[PDB]
Amino acid sequence: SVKEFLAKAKEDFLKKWETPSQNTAQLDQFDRIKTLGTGSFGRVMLVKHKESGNHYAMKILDKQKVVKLKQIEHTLNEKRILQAVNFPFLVKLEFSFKDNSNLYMVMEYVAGGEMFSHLRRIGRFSEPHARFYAAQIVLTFEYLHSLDLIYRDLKPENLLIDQQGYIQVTDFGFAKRVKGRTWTLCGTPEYLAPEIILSKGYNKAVDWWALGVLIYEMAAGYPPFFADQPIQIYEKIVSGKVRFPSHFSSDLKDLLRNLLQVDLTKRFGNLKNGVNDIKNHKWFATTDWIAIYQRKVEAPFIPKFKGPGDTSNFDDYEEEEIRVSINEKCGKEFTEF
Amino acid sequence: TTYADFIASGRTGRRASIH
Ligand SMILES: [Mg+2]
Ligand SMILES: [Mg+2]
Repeated sequence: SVKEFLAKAKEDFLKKWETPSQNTAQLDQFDRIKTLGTGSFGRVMLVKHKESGNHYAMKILDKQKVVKLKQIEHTLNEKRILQAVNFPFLVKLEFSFKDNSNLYMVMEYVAGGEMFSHLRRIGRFSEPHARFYAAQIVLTFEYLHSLDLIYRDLKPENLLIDQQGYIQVTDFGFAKRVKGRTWTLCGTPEYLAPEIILSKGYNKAVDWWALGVLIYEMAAGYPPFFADQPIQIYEKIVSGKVRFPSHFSSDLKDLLRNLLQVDLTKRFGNLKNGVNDIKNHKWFATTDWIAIYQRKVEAPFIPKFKGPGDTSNFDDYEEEEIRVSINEKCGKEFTEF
Repeated sequence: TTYADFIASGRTGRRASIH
């Protein structure tokens, strides 16, 4: 049963949450090959583990940059949580370690590319295609929230397509274990729930809002709220108005009115039934939730792979020198990493 | 069309997280 699965899930998580793994590799055990993507405090690179021959994705975070931006707690959150979770649609952390200059998180390499790249190239996903991805997000959110985790950065850029055409969620940078409400203004302008923007406390319902934006963007090819400047996006989010493309089915539009619901008391995922409000919605009638979890449903598309270490599904980025100082930078701040 | 408006807008590329 779901209840018993979540109970075993919680216990596995709590053991790792209480006793995180640390310093389980070092930099010279990897050949650094190519940058796969970028963010605020550095780089995700394709790497090759010399001893096993495996390729991995190494996330490199500059300690000094983390501190200057006041992201210490978020980064410690990111590593503590990602090393503790286990779910089919969450990227596997394999090794973590740090040196004088950087923090390192070595993940399984997800070769299919970002959902972002495929979505922009194709324009938009058909409803059955979007549903397939959305279903994996729904189950993943069920898992994460049961652990008192809030994810807080859902977007196509943080979603990777694996070799079976399934979703792998990456970037736990804003993830946080919190039982009450929380207040940090974080996320992505387009995906922000009204309550985040309005500097109210918020809770896990912001993730359900973010799901509505994601589904809308997959199915339309553009997000429900866009404009050239962040401030203009926020006005649109807050206003309580969304227009749907005429090609959206009635079930889709109905699902979206409930997800993109400004009133927290009426938002799907946040009512007494919780996630079942969503799982049992008409839009998801054809969804086999168990089969999705076991990865037995055939993907709407399997990405092209020209073999091992292939980066054809990722954009090119300017490579830069990886410099390690001879002096330990910010040792005290990152003790538990 | 709103698609044409999106495509002409400055936010069609990868979007940075904010904090
Ligand atoms: Mg990211
Ligand atoms: Mg991040």
